[PDB]
Amino acid sequence: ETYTEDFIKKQIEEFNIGKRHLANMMGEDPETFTQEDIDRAIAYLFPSGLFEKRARPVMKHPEQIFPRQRAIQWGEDGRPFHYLFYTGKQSYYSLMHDVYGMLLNLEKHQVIGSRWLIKEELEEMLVEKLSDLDYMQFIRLLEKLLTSQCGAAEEEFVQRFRRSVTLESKKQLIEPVQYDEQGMAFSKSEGKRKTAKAEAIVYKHGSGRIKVNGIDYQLYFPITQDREQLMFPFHFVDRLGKHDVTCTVSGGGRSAQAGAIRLAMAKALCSFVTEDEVEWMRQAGLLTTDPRVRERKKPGQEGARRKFTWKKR
Amino acid sequence: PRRKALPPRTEKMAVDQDWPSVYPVAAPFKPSAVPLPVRMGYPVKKGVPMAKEGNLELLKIPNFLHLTPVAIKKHCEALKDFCTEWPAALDSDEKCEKHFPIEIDSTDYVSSGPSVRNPRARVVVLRVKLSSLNLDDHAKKKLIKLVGERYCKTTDVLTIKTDRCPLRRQNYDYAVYLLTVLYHESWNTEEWEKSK
Amino acid sequence: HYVDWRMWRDVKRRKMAYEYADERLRINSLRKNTILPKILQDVADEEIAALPRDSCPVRIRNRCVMTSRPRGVKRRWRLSRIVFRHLADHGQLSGIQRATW
Amino acid sequence: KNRAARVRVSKGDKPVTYEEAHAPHYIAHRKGWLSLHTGNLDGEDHAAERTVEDVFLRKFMWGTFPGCLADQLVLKRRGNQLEICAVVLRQLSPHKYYFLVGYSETLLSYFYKCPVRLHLQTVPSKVVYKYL
Amino acid sequence: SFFTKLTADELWKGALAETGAGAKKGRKKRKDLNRGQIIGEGRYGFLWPGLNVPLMKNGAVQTIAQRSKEEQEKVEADMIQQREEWDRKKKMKVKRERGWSGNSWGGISLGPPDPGPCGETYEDFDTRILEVRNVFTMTAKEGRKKSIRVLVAVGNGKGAAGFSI
Amino acid sequence: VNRDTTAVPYVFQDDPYLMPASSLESRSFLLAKKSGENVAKFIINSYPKYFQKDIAEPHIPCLMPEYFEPQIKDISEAALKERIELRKVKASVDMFDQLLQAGTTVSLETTNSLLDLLCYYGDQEPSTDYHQFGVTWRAKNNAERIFSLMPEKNEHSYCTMIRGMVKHRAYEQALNLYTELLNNRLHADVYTFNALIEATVCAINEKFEEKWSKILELLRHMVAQKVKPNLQTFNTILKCLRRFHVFARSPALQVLREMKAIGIEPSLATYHHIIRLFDQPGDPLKRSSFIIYDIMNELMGKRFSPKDPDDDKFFQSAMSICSSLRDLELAYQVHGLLKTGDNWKFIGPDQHRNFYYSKFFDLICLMEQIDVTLKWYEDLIPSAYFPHSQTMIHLLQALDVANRLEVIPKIWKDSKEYGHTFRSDLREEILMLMARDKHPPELQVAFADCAADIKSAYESQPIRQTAQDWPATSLNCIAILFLRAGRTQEAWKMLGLFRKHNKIPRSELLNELMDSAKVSNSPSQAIEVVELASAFSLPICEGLTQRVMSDFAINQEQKEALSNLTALT
Amino acid sequence: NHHTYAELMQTLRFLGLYRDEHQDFMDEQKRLKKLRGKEKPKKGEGKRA
Amino acid sequence: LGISIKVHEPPRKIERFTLLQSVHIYKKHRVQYEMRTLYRCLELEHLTGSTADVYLEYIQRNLPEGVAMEVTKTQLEQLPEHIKEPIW
RNA sequence: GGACCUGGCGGUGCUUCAUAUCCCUCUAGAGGAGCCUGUUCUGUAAUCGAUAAACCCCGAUCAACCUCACCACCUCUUGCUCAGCCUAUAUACCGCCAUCUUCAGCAAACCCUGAUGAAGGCUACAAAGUAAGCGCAAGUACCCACGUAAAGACGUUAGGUCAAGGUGUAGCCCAUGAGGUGGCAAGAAAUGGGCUACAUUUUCUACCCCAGAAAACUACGAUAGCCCUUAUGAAACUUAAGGGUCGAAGGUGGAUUUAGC
Ligand SMILES: [K+]
Ligand SMILES: [K+]
Ligand SMILES: [K+]
Ligand SMILES: [K+]
Ligand SMILES: [K+]
Ligand SMILES: [K+]
Ligand SMILES: [Mg+2]
Ligand SMILES: [Mg+2]
Ligand SMILES: [Mg+2]
Ligand SMILES: [Mg+2]
Ligand SMILES: [Mg+2]
Ligand SMILES: [Mg+2]
Ligand SMILES: [Mg+2]
Ligand SMILES: [Mg+2]
Ligand SMILES: [Mg+2]
Ligand SMILES: [Mg+2]
Ligand SMILES: [Mg+2]
Ligand SMILES: [Mg+2]
Ligand SMILES: [Mg+2]
Ligand SMILES: [Mg+2]
Ligand SMILES: [Mg+2]
Ligand SMILES: [Mg+2]
Ligand SMILES: [Mg+2]
Ligand SMILES: [Mg+2]
Ligand SMILES: [Mg+2]
Ligand SMILES: [Mg+2]
Repeated sequence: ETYTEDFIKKQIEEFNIGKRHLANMMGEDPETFTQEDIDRAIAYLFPSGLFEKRARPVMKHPEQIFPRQRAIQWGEDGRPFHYLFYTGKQSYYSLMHDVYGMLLNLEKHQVIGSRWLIKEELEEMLVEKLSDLDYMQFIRLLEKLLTSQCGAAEEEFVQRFRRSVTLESKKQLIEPVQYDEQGMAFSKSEGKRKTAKAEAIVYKHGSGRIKVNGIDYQLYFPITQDREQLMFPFHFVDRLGKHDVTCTVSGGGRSAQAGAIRLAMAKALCSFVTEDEVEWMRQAGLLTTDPRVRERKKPGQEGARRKFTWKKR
Repeated sequence: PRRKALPPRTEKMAVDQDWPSVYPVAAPFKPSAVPLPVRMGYPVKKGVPMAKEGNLELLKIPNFLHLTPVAIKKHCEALKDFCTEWPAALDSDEKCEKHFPIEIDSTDYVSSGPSVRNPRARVVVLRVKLSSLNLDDHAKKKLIKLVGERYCKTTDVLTIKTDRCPLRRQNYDYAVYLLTVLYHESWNTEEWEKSK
Repeated sequence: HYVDWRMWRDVKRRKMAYEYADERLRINSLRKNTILPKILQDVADEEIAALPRDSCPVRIRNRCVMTSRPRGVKRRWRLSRIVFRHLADHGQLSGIQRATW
Repeated sequence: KNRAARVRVSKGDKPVTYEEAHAPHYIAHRKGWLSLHTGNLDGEDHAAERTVEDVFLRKFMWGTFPGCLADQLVLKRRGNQLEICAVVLRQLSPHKYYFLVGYSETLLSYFYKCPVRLHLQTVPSKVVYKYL
Repeated sequence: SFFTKLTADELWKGALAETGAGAKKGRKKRKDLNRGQIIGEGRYGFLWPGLNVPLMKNGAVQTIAQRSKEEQEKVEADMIQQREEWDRKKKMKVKRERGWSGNSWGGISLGPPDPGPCGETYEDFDTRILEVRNVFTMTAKEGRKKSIRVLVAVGNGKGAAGFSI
Repeated sequence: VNRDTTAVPYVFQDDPYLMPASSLESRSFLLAKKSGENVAKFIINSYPKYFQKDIAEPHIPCLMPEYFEPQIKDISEAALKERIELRKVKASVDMFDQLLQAGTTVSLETTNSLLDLLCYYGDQEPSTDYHQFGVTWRAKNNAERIFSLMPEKNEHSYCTMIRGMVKHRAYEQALNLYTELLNNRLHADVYTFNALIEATVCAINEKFEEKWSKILELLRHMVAQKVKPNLQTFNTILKCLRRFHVFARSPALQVLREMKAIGIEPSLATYHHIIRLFDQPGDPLKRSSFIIYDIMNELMGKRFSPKDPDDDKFFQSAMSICSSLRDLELAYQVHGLLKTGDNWKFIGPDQHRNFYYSKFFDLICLMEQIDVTLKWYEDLIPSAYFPHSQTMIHLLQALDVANRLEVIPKIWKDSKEYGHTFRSDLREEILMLMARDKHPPELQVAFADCAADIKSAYESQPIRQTAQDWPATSLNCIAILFLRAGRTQEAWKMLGLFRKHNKIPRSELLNELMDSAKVSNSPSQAIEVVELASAFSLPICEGLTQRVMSDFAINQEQKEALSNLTALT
Repeated sequence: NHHTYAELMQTLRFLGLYRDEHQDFMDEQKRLKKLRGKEKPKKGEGKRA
Repeated sequence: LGISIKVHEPPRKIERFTLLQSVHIYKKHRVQYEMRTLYRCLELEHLTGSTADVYLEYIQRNLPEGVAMEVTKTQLEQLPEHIKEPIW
């Protein structure tokens, strides 16, 4: 499926006319009708529940639909345009030639937030197919260009091939400090452990009382291990007997409920400790949701992993 | 010569036409009548989603071309003459309970098929608060023992569910009959009640 | 024009069971209680035992309505597992899909 | 190896449509259903009856428009209406299509006791999605 | 039962057995039965206006009619004759110009080479087969695999000639 | 919602391959669909046991098989009544004879119910699915036989006999039977008098004064018997006076004023009969002018209900006069009345609907501004009707009068889409207008693209089975349009067609060919022009040869060639 | 009702309005078996008489 | 139409079942299917019977294929006249 | 017969491997007892199919009659069907699958090498390979980007299924088809899988985790046997549930062997 330029020019004329029709159907101004409005109108008029979005109805600009095709590589006389045409990889080798030439001129003259683009991204800047070893050679040559005393002209060039590897901050989000009718400051948070869900209210000041579904914590959790989990957050920050807690938990078993309450109290407690203490709680595993949940049983075997006995042969 | 198909009539449509006239009622997607370059289909490698002509995936969709925001607003303007006004005095739920202490629940089921029948539609549920009934101390005590679990002390609501008759109007008349015999028997005092 | 002779026998069993259902119900009610005399219940036992064999509903078999397969049938669609899958795997059964979770 | 509803790879000369090119595990992911009704929803009845009717309608239309269907039928039910959407070829004369439409709609309405409608979309040839 | 019937493609794929273990390691022809059939024509011989007969006749719409018993016999007999003729043509065998011997490929002409992509042509060249050999190779899975090795010669009868495998 | 102007009527399949592309297909596609529905109903009624499973709730009586056969096989009165309801003329008569020979009594109400069936269908079986000029009331028929054998005869017995005779054009017998009814001291009903009024006029051919004297006698008889006239009594009078035309114009208006006074409201049929009566061939300005103007002031803004079988003929008649009078303001009032309420359903069958719009649009193209003409052209075609090839010619004549020829290529595109691709009168009309005068280069190029498409129509005609025919004007026009557009290469190729078909070339074409040669400085081509005009012996050729000598350099061979044509000179 | 479906479609095939590909296949196989000499015997005139 | 309406989404339901994959034997190889039922609840309040008949007819006729509806109507009634007082 | 090519195989070499994985290491088991259930043998007038890995609670998400295809006896003959056949052939097949796969390869169309033989086609500081498509991958489902599902080509075992249904070939047509009544489906024995146990981290009761008793011939231990009742059914020594009675082997299991990150 090759697409000529006269074909794309016709597709763009149809999209502009169809864009004014769609704005007319929805009763909106055709002038201020954006692509976001198009996607919203198409989702309403042609509702599709298919799980794969690439298989749903779409009405986009042709430039965003058809694949970028390389233009003619020679004229009417048959002479190729580029002097590296007969290598079959003119774009790649034209880039290696330019980078190699800059490394020479330098000799005659003389990390955290960025990454090298992947091979599939380089194959789009060049519009050519590359080998794995072709990609390594080009990266090894760019790294050799950074170690040199590259100037401004040699720095804008290298940045063309560096992609931003945005690192999301692991800093815990602090809950707001609210006030009740009596003016007592408190914080609220939630936690989940297996099928148990908890919601804790940690007061800024207290005597160490904990109420679980309106029951004293040692009466609700008669097992000592469960009470040790409620002690972990407050003891790790040296705050036993300094806060009152009222939590509600439902679902799961006794140990899962103690785990959900531990996470809920730890999150709410972060509002009354210093930033450095919050980072210590995070590195102690007190602010992470445990993703370990029961695995389904599969057909043809005894359990989630347990297989039926391989019959004696 | 073979029959040559005419060009699609979307080429004759103006961009400022009255679209509701093209799709007045629910109808399947017609490529020759929808002037949109819409595509659908998981594309092949270095391909594009299939065009609308002969596109079965666009035919499977229950489209809403007959329910554009412009059409809905014109439809509702013509349906206002059929509506009646809710009484202004009934502003809150507590005020409705005061004047209308009985609530009747019924359900209608809309399915696809040749038969409109559904046995679940006969069920009737009647709710009423004993505070709304003229019951003295003795009657309210006797009424609660007669109905059993049909009464909820927390809400003070008596729920009578009837579904032993074929029709819903019969189950409704029976629910009102039950409420009537329960009310008059609660006020009646037998001699064996003295042995409580 | 039914799939096979075994389906035709089940068609006749369902027809005869429908014709005698009311009679069998009334006679059975006389037998299923401790209120009526034994002398009357013993006569009711003989009466229902004298009805045709193919009027007994326990002899009806839920066979696949397209292949007559007597087992592996899904009651909701009245199809054998093989026929059901053929229709489901071609996307011809509304709302039915492969399950992955 | 799995077989169900899989057009197997060949020499690159077998044209397949979009529906034929997707195995069963793509239903609801990349392809929709060919019939839409409420029978298979939770708490709904008569799924068995809707299924028999669908199987018959597909055989009826296949033999009533022999060599004309360019794709599978799409069966839609709303209320007691039955809509049949078919993609056909442009080989038969229009007169014969109008005869068969008037004939099939009337015959099916009396057979299943419901208003039946048939919507035809013509194509110059079978739409090819890929060559396996 | 009407619900146990299958399509023609399914029926021919099973009956022909072109696929199967019997056809893998050296271990019937299809016939299109819809070929000469006309939509609307049936055994009873009804004439449906607008389907198998003209819709209008003498400016008026025709009505439902049925061919007489004698007139329908002619239609049936005419359809059988049309079938025999169609089948007879297939049984007809083309006259082959044999090569060196009756059953050999050597000496048989293959025609001119195919025209090149750039509008290049070779109508002046004739092609001749010199040898056809069935070569076999042993593979891990399939085992004894069968292939064809051919030797052909080309030439324009004016000094330019060549050969290739 | 309003009508979609880009679509064909809703009854057709909305598909570019199945949509009707002409008024002929618009009629045949619906007949093919109705034919398929008849075949389905024929099968449903022939094999009812296949369609008896009722799964619908609520029950749908209109989707069950019909049973046209009598189910009572006993010979008795109750069994005869069944064959009368099924309208079995032959079986009912046989059942009546056998029942009569046996000596059993048959009630009077049933004997009348048998005459109603025989008198209506004329002792013939009604039409079924599968098993004009002249009188259809045979001398000896089952109706008269049963009527004579009838023991007791009441008023209804004579009435149904008189109505049956007139229905089947036995006018003379019906009048004779009406005399017996009077001799027996009986009173007829209004429906019997309606048939007698039709017999009095159609029985014998006489002058108006004689017929008008008999009709006024029946009406006075109808008043003596205390019978009130209905709408059909006055509609039959007006419909029967259509023969006399001028003599019945004033008497017909007396019937109209007679309806209004009595209280009978004239229907659309009443004005249709008055419209046709006054619409006699001649000069309609004398009378027909103020009759349609007064009928529209009365019908203005009225919603009509079906009262007479001929109510669906008014709009066809009203629009036919508007075109004769060439009154567009009146045509808008007629079309305005058709658009109020549900009046649009009185337009009539397809043949009447196409006639109505043909006259209405042809009057718009003539008397309306071109900007408004093109709005009606888009609102009516193809949404309301498919145009006749003569309507496309009236539209081109309107564009010419408006000096808007840039629309000609669009009318040709639409002409092909309406089945007028191979109409000789249309392609000649289009080419003449395009090649009548010279236009700016932008328009001259567009006309060449249309002339090229028209040329393809002449080449690939369905008449191609017959030797292709190229009118002389078409060839001269197509050639001139290529020259004026710069496509000289295409114009020189066509010169061979003038010799192949032996078509005289136009003088203007030959002169413009020279100008294209002097620009290219091609002496051979210039000689090829002189060679062509020489073959037909045109006088301009001799003078043209002089032009060629001076303008172009003449080689010795070319000079001898002209000398050869000079030898012919 | 398998009788209804089978009988209806058999009638429509004899009326020329329904093409039964499966039945056409069976008819062709049965026709070629007669030419091959493998025809169904008459009741009572089987190979065992 | 001036009707007060709220919307919420009840939790979906997924019914799953298992079937053999082969026509014969091979018990430990199955194919599993499911039917997903998604919900949407429109809650309308304080409307008369005439307004309810028009709105329901309008949205029921436009019910897409494959979508079922269960409409529960809570009617307001007054006490029957026999219940307003005891007989004695 | 000589010399080669490819494949297979080697109680064939070197090097590097298997991550619940070949061996040791970790945990719970199987192999010993009773019982449940499949199979093989034996038995019976009395189905069929699967049957090394890849059969053996497998076709069956299921057999008291029915189901049923089996046996005995009796009956019908254009037959529920424009007949019928669970008759043969899965080594004629479609359909749906097992298996390697807990793989990463398959391949049209070309090009080149070997003197234009069967054949072969890579080295990145590169030396003849280019490759659409298919698979893997990517995406999607489930609670994530993790995991688990799903997916998994071409081929291998003429692997499985003519008894899901359909069907080629061959065969039966007063019978190899159809119907009715009754009946078989057992255990000398062997063996696979599973259940319950042999107990003190246990048994019983209360409670759902701060208790009281039991604890070796009245203990632990049968879901077995026997008797009774009930449930379903027209039909129950027979199927299921409950109760009573009964209180056995078993005292932690050799070689060998299964599963799990
Ligand atoms: K080797
Ligand atoms: K197979
Ligand atoms: K089979
Ligand atoms: K077979
Ligand atoms: K074991
Ligand atoms: K063990
Ligand atoms: Mg486990
Ligand atoms: Mg059963
Ligand atoms: Mg698998
Ligand atoms: Mg020979
Ligand atoms: Mg053991
Ligand atoms: Mg066995
Ligand atoms: Mg075996
Ligand atoms: Mg076997
Ligand atoms: Mg038996
Ligand atoms: Mg049995
Ligand atoms: Mg048998
Ligand atoms: Mg095999
Ligand atoms: Mg993943
Ligand atoms: Mg898997
Ligand atoms: Mg994958
Ligand atoms: Mg085998
Ligand atoms: Mg037998
Ligand atoms: Mg004990
Ligand atoms: Mg026991
Ligand atoms: Mg019992």
